[PDB]
Amino acid sequence: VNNTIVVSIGQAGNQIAASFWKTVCLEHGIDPLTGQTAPGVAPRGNWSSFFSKLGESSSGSYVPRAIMVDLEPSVIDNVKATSGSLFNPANLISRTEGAGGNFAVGYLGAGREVLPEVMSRLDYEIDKCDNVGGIIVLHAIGGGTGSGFGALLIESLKEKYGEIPVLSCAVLPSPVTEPYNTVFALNTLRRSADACLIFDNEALFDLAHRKWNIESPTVDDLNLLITEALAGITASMRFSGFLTVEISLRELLTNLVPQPSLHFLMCAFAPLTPPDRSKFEELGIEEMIKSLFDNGSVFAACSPMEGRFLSTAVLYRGIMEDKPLADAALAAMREKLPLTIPTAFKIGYVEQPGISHRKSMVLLANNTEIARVLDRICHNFDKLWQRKAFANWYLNEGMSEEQINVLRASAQELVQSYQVAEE
Amino acid sequence: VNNTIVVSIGQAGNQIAASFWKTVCLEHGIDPLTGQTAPGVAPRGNWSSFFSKLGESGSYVPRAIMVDLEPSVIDNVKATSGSLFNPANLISRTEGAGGNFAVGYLGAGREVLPEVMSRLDYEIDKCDNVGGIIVLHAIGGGTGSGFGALLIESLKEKYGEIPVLSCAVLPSPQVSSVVTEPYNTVFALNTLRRSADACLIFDNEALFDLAHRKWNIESPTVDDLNLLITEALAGITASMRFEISLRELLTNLVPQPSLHFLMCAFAPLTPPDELGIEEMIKSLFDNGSVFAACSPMEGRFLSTAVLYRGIPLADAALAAMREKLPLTYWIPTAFKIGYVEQPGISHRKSMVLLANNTEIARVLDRICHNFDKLWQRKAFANWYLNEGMSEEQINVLRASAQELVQSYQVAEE
Amino acid sequence: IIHLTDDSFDTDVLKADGAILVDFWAEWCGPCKMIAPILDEIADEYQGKLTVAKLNIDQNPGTAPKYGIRGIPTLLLFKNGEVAATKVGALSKGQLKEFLDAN
Amino acid sequence: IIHLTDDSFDTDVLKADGAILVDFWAEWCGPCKMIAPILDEIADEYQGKLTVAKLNIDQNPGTAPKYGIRGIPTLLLFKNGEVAATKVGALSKGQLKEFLDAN
Ligand SMILES: Nc1nc2c(ncn2[C@@H]2O[C@H](COP(=O)(O)OP(=O)(O)OP(=O)(O)O)[C@@H](O)[C@H]2O)c(=O)[nH]1
Ligand SMILES: Nc1nc2c(ncn2[C@@H]2O[C@H](COP(=O)(O)OP(=O)(O)OP(=O)(O)O)[C@@H](O)[C@H]2O)c(=O)[nH]1
Repeated sequence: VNNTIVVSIGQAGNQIAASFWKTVCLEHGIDPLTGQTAPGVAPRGNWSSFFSKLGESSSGSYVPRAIMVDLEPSVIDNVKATSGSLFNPANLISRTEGAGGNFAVGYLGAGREVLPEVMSRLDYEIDKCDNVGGIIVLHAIGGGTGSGFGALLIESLKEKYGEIPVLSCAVLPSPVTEPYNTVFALNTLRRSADACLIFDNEALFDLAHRKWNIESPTVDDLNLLITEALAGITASMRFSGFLTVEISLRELLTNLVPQPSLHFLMCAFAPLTPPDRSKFEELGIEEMIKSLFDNGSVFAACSPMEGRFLSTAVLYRGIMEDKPLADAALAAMREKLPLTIPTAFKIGYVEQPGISHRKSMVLLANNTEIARVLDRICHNFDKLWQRKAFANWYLNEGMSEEQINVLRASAQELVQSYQVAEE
Repeated sequence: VNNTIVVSIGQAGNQIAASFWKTVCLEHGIDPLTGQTAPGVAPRGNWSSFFSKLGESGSYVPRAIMVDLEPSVIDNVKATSGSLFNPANLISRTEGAGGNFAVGYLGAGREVLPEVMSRLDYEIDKCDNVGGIIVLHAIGGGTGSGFGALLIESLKEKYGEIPVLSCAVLPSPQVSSVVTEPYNTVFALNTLRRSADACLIFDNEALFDLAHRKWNIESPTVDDLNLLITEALAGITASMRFEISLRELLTNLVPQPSLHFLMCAFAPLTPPDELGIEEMIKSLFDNGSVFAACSPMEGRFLSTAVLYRGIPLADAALAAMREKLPLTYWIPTAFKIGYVEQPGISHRKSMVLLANNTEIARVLDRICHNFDKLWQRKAFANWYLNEGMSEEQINVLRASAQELVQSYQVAEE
Repeated sequence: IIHLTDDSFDTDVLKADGAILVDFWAEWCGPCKMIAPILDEIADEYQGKLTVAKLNIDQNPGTAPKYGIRGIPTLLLFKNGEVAATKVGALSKGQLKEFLDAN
Repeated sequence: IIHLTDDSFDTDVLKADGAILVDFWAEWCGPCKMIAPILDEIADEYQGKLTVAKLNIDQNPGTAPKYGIRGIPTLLLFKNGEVAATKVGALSKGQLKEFLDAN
């Protein structure tokens, strides 16, 4: 049974990480403030995939295979305040300065200083695994820690461990120096991550305002959407059962990534019903599947249907009221999708529902409209770089002017890859 | 404006409360994670009956106390409800009650009693006008039954003038195993009978069936059963949150102190996947709608309360129904109708039936008989005997339940 | 098939090296008899990996109350002197395995 | 979100360039409120391709009778000054799209 380690970097990363781990504890029946279970009981499911056991069953504990890194200490302090004795205190690493929204600080400056400690915690977590099946890196790329040190650590991870799958889950800024940091991070995510799942803050914002009626959505609201999707994607790895289709990170990325140069993914979730009504109001399978494949449901500001699908996985979990109907529906979708490069259409099923929906679905797709999201970013970068807006910020920090041109070109090489895949 | 405190006890009790409080927050427009309402504007209705306020333009705090002898449910509520609850009112110990009434009543539950009573003292004092305490608990285990019985008794000894409503979840018959549950249930029933002012039953067997047959879930989760309870509870309390006190409500439902057990029903019972009023009323009164495994129409009604919620002709069909009910003849009867503008977040319009009905006896006699199956061979006797209870004491309590059944049997002429 | 008393529990279960599954049971328990033939199969297929023990609660009333047993049959998994997991009630030979596989 | 009167219908709907969807509705209509949040999503996803308008039949009783409206909600698709298609009653956000896709 495969083990996964989740590394979270920076504000967004760690706040999402905290929400993810709380949800996963609740799914497995593990006390989210203490890592304990009721007297005599073991957690549900394949808990050892994401947790390790400490000591005897009496005073012992179930410990997230988690490492949290930041430069600014506020967010990790908050985790300590809200999460009791859940985490290994040695795995929550912070310093003192923030990176001040500067990618170069995280990659070359203060970031290089934190790396030996972070890498040493990775060593320890890795070795205490029966069989390590992947590492998930949770981060935003608009700031300077998640982007810079996220870039630094993925690179580092791949050099030292090589064969271990590394998936980035990366939050993108919504239309400051954010376009610069995004582009710089993208290079590493293109060259070194085995795959990168984007979470477009612009889309998340809209969904929270639109589908949920939140006039002024907060990051907590946006994190709910991400957490559901993360819980749902990881459910294949965290449960077993008579009907449960077990799927490793390895198997998943293999099916989602047809070439190393096309490894950027997007995702959609259903139901996007407001938490306000969550268990009282349910969608039937029809409306649910319909919604899953709707342009208004993707965690990306773009329209997958106007582009082409390179690959697709539908990850279902929970109650299955009518399997002939769901199969008929998915078969119909499979014949309706705009296609490229030969496609894959994978279907996963997990018996165990999440904690908020009786049944839910995550759609992961490798689709060419990701080019639109990426294009939006590059247009903003170019708008600032054409006039060298905050350029000295990065120049005085170790990057050279010509080398950032290389990274703007590197990202362009990735945007052209997906445009070529479409036509 | 009368105040109500909710004291939830044990696994079931606290899981239900957690969902009760989230819902009630939403109904009042209070954020269930912070206790705050949209800036400037106030919460809807008679909020102070269930919440109390902290600052100014400030936070609303539930009149809630949660108790368990095991930490994990109360820790789940803490993880998932932000700064809503008063930290001093969430009380837990470590080892559980091992499904044993006696630990809850004589052992470890006796040790948490003072802290709990202290928090009650504080919530009772800060009330301008205390209208009632509600106790949510399952009575199949050791904590909700043993500690639940201990707390009820303590509360009536010290406060006495305060009405106590027990909302008791009864255990469904186990076929995979032989369990201590019948003993615990009968032991708790004695207290519910002698000390509580009323007891509203929720039969796990009926709730499962309702989830399976009416909600269409192939195999219902505990979470499905709790949602059934939550919406009934949201409905019962609606009359107090938008006004009538718990005391006025129990006065009309209870004609003699020896006949204070209640059943409830809900409409619409449509799957989570809009009905005419006449058919809603018709459904509300059907045998297959009650949250107990019995048929109310085949017994007699001592008293009835219908509490309609949501969006004339409504008065005509309720009148028609009144005249079709088999009535207890010498005991005084009542048929109370209530209307509340604000709807449940679940349904644009809905109804709860609360009823004092003699068919409760078939539910109770099912419990008594499962007990006798165990007690005939002193099945788990030493579990209880080696924890402070005597053999004679078990018999006394068994006889007390038989007397409860007999009461309702007599009420049915 | 390992039978236990209250006197032998300490050595047989708690001082034991390796994992051990204890079946608290009785003759007058329908569901307990149901799994008696099931428990024999596991005693074969988990050789070295597990030892399977039985304690009859009538003739040994002292042990179950110490572990917070709510009824019978109750399967308890011990590793050192510690309860790893708990299964209450009669079950399939397949659900029993998935329970043993994960812990 | 475009609100209409009887006076503004001519210019806003009939003299309009490009396709337009009109929602004849009322406050006392259950099903009309049901699709109010749905219509907002289409106002986003069909930018340039469609404009979405609303006419409250109580405060503007003059227009619906001209188009043979049988009840509410009624969605009318206009292109020039002409009714392209008609949807009566509240519907899924998905059936609405398939309706918009084909016309
Ligand atoms: N979805 C979501 N986005 C967030 C969250 N927190 C911050 N963001 C977004 O993330 C981007 C900023 O990245 P941060 O993670 O906050 O910066 P950092 O690397 O952690 O910290 P510094 O380098 O010190 O600035 C912006 O686009 C924010 O809108 C969050 O909790 N959820
Ligand atoms: N309706 C409902 N029933 C429950 C729930 N949880 C447990 N039960 C039932 O309630 C009975 C057990 O009581 P609990 O409240 O769980 O346990 P407790 O007595 O309070 O605490 P302990 O004695 O330590 O075990 C069993 O018959 C279960 O079927 C719940 O969340 N909802």
